[PDB]
Order: sequence, then C-alpha cells, then structure tokens
Amino acid sequence: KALYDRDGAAIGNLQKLRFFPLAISGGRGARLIEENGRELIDLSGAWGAASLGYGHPAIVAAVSAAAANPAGATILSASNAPAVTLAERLLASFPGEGTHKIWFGHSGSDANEAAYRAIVKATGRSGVIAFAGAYHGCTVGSMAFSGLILLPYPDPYRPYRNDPTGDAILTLLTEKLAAVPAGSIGAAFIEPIQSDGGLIVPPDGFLRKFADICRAHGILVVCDEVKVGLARSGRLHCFEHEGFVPDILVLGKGLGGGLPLSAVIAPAEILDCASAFAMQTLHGNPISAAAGLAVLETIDRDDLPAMAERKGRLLRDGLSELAKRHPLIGDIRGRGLACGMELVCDRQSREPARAETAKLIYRAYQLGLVVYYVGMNGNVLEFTPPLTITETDIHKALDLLDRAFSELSAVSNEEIAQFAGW
Amino acid sequence: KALYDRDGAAIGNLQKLRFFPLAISGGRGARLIEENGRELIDLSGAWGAASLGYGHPAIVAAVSAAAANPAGATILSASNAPAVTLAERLLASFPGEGTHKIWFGHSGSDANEAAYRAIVKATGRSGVIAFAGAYHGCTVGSMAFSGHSVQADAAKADGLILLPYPDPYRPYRNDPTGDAILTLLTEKLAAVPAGSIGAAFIEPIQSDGGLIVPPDGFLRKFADICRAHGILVVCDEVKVGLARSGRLHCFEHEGFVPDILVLGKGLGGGLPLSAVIAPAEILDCASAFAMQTLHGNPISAAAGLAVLETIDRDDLPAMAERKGRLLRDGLSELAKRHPLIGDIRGRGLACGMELVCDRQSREPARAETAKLIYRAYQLGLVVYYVGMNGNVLEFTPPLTITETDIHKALDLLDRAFSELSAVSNEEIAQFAGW
Ligand SMILES: *Cc1c(COP(=O)(O)O)cnc(C)c1O
Ligand SMILES: *Cc1c(COP(=O)(O)O)cnc(C)c1O
Repeated sequence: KALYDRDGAAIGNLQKLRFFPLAISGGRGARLIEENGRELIDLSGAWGAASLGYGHPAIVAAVSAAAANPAGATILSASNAPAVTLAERLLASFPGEGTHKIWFGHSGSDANEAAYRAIVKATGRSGVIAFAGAYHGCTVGSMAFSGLILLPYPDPYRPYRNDPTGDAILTLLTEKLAAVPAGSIGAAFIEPIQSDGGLIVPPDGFLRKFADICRAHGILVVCDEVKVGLARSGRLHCFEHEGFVPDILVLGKGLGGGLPLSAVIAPAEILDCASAFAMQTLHGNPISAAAGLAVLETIDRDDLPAMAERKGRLLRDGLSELAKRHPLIGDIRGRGLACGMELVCDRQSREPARAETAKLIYRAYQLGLVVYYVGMNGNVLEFTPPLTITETDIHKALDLLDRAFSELSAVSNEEIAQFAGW
Repeated sequence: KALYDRDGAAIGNLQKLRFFPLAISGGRGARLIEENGRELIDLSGAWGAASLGYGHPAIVAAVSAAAANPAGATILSASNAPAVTLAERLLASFPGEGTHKIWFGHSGSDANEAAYRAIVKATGRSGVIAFAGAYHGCTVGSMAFSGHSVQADAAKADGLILLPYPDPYRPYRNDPTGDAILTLLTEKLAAVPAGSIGAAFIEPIQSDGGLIVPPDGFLRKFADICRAHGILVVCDEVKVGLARSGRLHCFEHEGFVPDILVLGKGLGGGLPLSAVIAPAEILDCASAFAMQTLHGNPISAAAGLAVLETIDRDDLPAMAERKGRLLRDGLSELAKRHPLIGDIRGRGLACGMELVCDRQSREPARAETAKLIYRAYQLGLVVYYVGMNGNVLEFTPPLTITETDIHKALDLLDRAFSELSAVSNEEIAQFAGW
C-alpha cells in the first residue's frame, strides 16, 4: 500500500488540510523526502513551524540530550531547569524586565485561549477587539473571538471604505468604543502581518496608531506572532517593524522547531491572577523546552533575522521577475521570510483567481515544490520556508514556480476535486 | 537565585499546581534529580505521563532518530510515515465494533474536545453525559462537559447531564450496587428529548475525583443504557490507559467496549501526544475541522510508537498488575500502622489511598494529606494528592519502576506518616495547590 493510501485508511478527515497527495518519510534542511524517493523544496515549512528546517544539528543535539536526561515531564507540579532557562531567555528578548512572565503551551491555539482566559479572570473585562479574517487557532477557546468588535484588517491591496491610509478603520474603532461602556473591552488581538487573511502587511503607521487608541481606553494589546514571530520577519519580533510594543506576545509554531511548543509573554499581574487555572500535563516539558532553547540560541548564533531579511528580498525580487511574465500575479508582499503572492484575474479589477491558485500549488507539487495558498478568497500563495533555506534552494524554487505557472493547463479540475482542502 | 525562586520569577502562577518546592534538572528511570543532585523517587510519574520513566533507551533511540530525519512536522497538510504507522498500531490494538480511524492531538484536553466536537458535528446531537468530579481537560471545549474543581468556573455545555460516580467508599444514596445512579440516569434521559444526547464521557477509573474504581459491573450496565438510547460511549483513558491498569486498555476490566477511546499523557512517554480512536463516520464527517499545526508531528509520533513497542516487548500490562499488587500490599501494611489510611484502591499502577480523620465516619483529612506529601518530598519521595476533598494520595509511577524503588518508596512513605506533624501550617500555606 502507498503511504498516502495508508493515510486515508488510518487517519480521519477531521484534521486534514490536504491539497495534493504529499506523503513524507524524511527531511534534511529545507527539503522534504517523499516515500517515492523524490526530494522537494519546502516553501511552507509546516506553515512556519519548521523554522530551522529538518535535522538541524542544534535541534538534534538539544532534543537527544533532553530525551536522555529529562528534567521530569511537566512545569505544572514541579519547576524544571530547561523550562525556566527558556522562560528567562524569552523575558530577556522582550522589553518586559520585572513586568512580564511566561506561560508555556503546546500550540498557538492553547496560548491564545490562555491569554484570553487570563485577561478576563485578571481584569473582569471580557470584551474583545479582533480583525475580520483573523486566525488565532482552531479550538473552541481560541475561535471564541477569532462582546466582540470586529474590524477590517488594514489591507493596502484592498482598502476599507475607499481609504488607502487605513484611517477609516481607526474611525470605526473610535465609534465602536464609544458605543459601548468604558472598561468593557479587555483586549485587542492583532496579527502584525495577517496570516489566514493572505499574508497582509498593514499600511505603514496603522498599528502604532491602533495601539495608541487601545492604551487610551485601558485596552490590552495582544500581538499574535505564532506565524510571523521569532526572526522570520527580518527582526526578532515582528512588532519591532511597527513602532509599538504589545502588552502581551503570543508565540508558537517555529518556537518549537518541529516540537509542540508555544508561549505567552504577559504582564505578571495577568499571569499571577490565579493558579491551577490554564494547564495541561505536558506543558513546559523539558524536551519541547530544550528544542525552543536551541531555536533561540541558533537565532542569535547564526543571525537568523538578517538571514530572513536577506533571503526574503531575494525571494520577493524573484517573484517580481515572474510577475513581468505572468499576468496572474497582482501583489507581492511580506517581511523577511513571511511572504504572500496574490493571484488576480485582472490587475485593476483585483478580482481573485481562486481556481488558478489551486491548480498552481498542485502543479508546483508535481514539479517538486511545496507551497500552499491562504486568504479570504483562496488566492494568496504563502511563502514561509525554513529560515535555514539556502540561496540555491530559493533560486531553484523560483524556477519551479515559473514552470508551475507555465503549466497550469496540465492540471484538471478533477485532480483538484479529489482533495478537500479548506 | 536557586531554581525554584527563578521559576517564581519567570513563570506565571496560571499553570502551576505546586505542593512543595520541587526543582528538577534531570531524570533517570523512576528517579527525578534536583538542582543540587539529590535524587527522589517519583510515584507520580508526572501524573502518569512518564509511562516509561526518564531516559528510557527506547524513547531516546526513537526521539533522536526522528529529530535527525523528521518526516516533516505535521499530519495536517501532509501524510507522514511515523504518524500513519502509529495510527495503524493503535488501530490494531483496539478490539473495535465496525471500522475506526485515528485523530491525533497534543493532549488529552484537545483529544476530548475534538472527540466531542466531532460527535456534535457528525450527529447534530449536542447533549452530553459526564460524571460529577470528571476531569476531561482544561481547555474551554473540554471543560464544557467536565465536573472537576479546575473546571468549576467555566462555561458548561448546554445539555450537560452530570451523574454521581459509583464510589464504593462513598456510595451515592448509600446504595453500594450503584443502582440508584442508573435509576437517576433513567430519569434524566426522559426529562430530555429523545435522541438529543450524542455522547457519554466515562473515566473507567476516575482520576482527579480521587482515583476511584467503580463498583463491579456498573459501567457495562451504564454502557448498555447508553447504547440503547443511541448515545455514543466515550472512554477517557488519558490517565488510566495503555498497560497502566494491568491490561492494555482499562475497559478490558469492565466487560464492555467503548465506541470511542481517548488516549494521552503516557502515550507520548514525555512528549506531547494524544489520540482519538473513533468510528470512521465520526472522524470523516468534516475536513480541516479540528486541527493544530504540529498535530501528528513525527517526533511525538516516534515516541508514541516507542511506548507501544515497549509495552508489547516488556509485557508492561503484566508488569503493572504485579508491581501494583506489590504496591497495594505495602500500602495495606502501612494501613495496619497508620489510622489515617481509610481506603486503598486501584488497578495495576494506578492506585489511590484515601486518608480520613475517622475510619468509621470517613471525614476527609485535608490538612494531614498536604502535610504528608510535603514531608514525603523532604524525605525524597514525590507523590501528589487528588480528590474533591484533597485527601487522596495518588500513585501513578513509571511502569518501568523497579521492585527496589517501590520498597524504598514504601519505607519513605511509612516515615512520612510518622513525621507529618513536622510540617508547619505556614510551610503549606506557601503553596496554592489545587
Ligand atoms: C498557526 C497559528 C495559530 C495557531 O497555532 P496552532 O499551533 O495551529 O494551534 C494562531 N495564530 C496564528 C497567527 C497562527 O499562525
Ligand atoms: C490528564 C487528563 C486529561 C487532560 O490531559 P492534559 O494533558 O492535561 O490535557 C483528560 N482526562 C483525564 C482522565 C486526564 O487524566
């Protein structure tokens, strides 16, 4: 039986996000090795989780050593040195000396859930501001508000109310705040680059101004950097690009370099408001913790933010070259190695090319390239490879992507129909 | 400055369940190693997550090889070999009626939530039966049908029905047979529209409720009432599953097979991993529905496999049954000496010891229990308490715990009983506990 056929038989549809029959048995650096023998360049990096790539020496060393001599298995019922070392390391990376503490999780979902629960418990303020198209996780607790003030994301490519500046969204926020009692909203949840929305970098200056308004109202600013955080944006934290510092930082995916690990950096008052309150047995386990430590160590050691900045420009330069040749490309956006490329039927009408996008990723897979699409309209290719990816791998991936566009016709809508996707 | 103070400075209280200042920098077998190098026998096994203990060679080999050559990092947008192999291995070991599939998670919390969300999605029946005192998780979705104190302050599912647990030591309405509970169930089902309940969540030994083994034959009768009303039976074996009970699956003791099995804790051997074994119709009813990026990651999956292969190779069910008798015998020996010990219960290496002020009226001895484990810690033995009354000592050691470890543990436990008055009220007040 083929690996992909075994998968369909053993594993239920519930957790499947499948677009093509990718069936993996290995990985080395930025390359996935399929069962069938072929290597593929990973432009996805498991949605950004594989920050250091596959089999990075630092991850192997840290994880192997931890497995061999684990400081227990939890942070709930015992303090453990790896988790404490990682916590101090995270506090050191954030402007929160004496003011902030750490909460460890398994995922961005449980981390966002925990932040919200803790905010409500600590402040009694259960009202929330979030953006339409926001992704804060896929559990009841994180979809709770992923009471609610929904704002449009300030998208330069598709302005709200005919205002490219985004200032009409700040005016909307002002009205929504005045419409409801002061002290009713406890938190604003932001993505400093929108993920599921289609890798949208907000217009310049918007978020600084957004945060200002929140602070004026005693509203906590929660920055969700599960996707775009830890070196990936060309700086360590994505908010560094934006002229503000959040009250709360949520971290996940790439934090674990392949292991389940998330963290909330939050004021001490928020995280000390109760004990035994948001906890799961393997939270703060020393094997995930040691993996996270290796990720942060490598980020500093190998200057991964500068690597991401340098390699992102190269990638996005590459994409612009393809745009001269392929009219489908309408917008190329991003910071560092978090890039999006939106595909449109007309560049002036900006009408989304959904069908063509689906064929494009399927085709790219046949050619030896792993890339997925996101967006409200299913028309934005997401690029989040290992920060470790080689300049050679980028150029190869660019050729394959070029090839994919030239060969969309080679993919039928019935090959697309076999994979349920989103 | 020392590790425990550094922890208070860096890590919030929100996720802390602390009973004493245990500060760990290492582990070997059934032993935890503190910052200064002092060794402690771990009878908790991290609430049973450390199924194979610490630094077990099979976990080390599995994890190191998977880190070196990982099959991606996900089962969401890719199939990977470690996860499928693990899925089929779990499937092979389940004596299911019909055909079943696997959902993979990080924890028993996300697994219970996902099981429930899938049932509601597959069937449209949102009503749920769970037991008073039930612990199914600490996420919004899994707290919705839980009954423990941790979940006491959370939003409960509409159509949640809570039944008393069949506790031999504290029988509901003083009926030792458990008949009054099945009678209560019957009255509950008919105060509610026919076909409205989709699920019944069962702990085959109730964990946080006080490590409670139900009356013999009760769960089979309970399962029968559910099956006759179209209600799917969900067996939460996160705590008490995979060899720990003296059998591979704890339901093997109760003479019924569940529709859905939930796994976690010990499944990962120290890495985050859970699983749901559910009928195909339930797990296939939707796609991209209940998902987190690192679900089915190949490193957690490799450990899961090392756990099941070790369970098989070392016949860990048979080991647990014997080591468990050895442990409960030793505890019975302690009962003959210390009047606080009111009840000793459990299967295999899942054991509970309830402490009471008086053996006749069985009033819970809360203050002594806290002092007991604090003293045990000082003597070099790690053990926690559970229960609605905070009076139940829980023993869930690594399944690979040696006989000598157990004897050493029994001696330190004996000593901790003799010496609990050494522990001051002020010392305990420093730890928030439950
Ligand atoms: C992936 C992601 C999450 C959720 O993380 P999981 O690990 O999938 O639960 C939350 N927020 C953002 C911005 C993400 O990208
Ligand atoms: C521990 C436990 C859970 C929850 O598992 P986490 O790892 O804490 O999410 C659920 N049910 C039972 C019976 C448990 O023991």
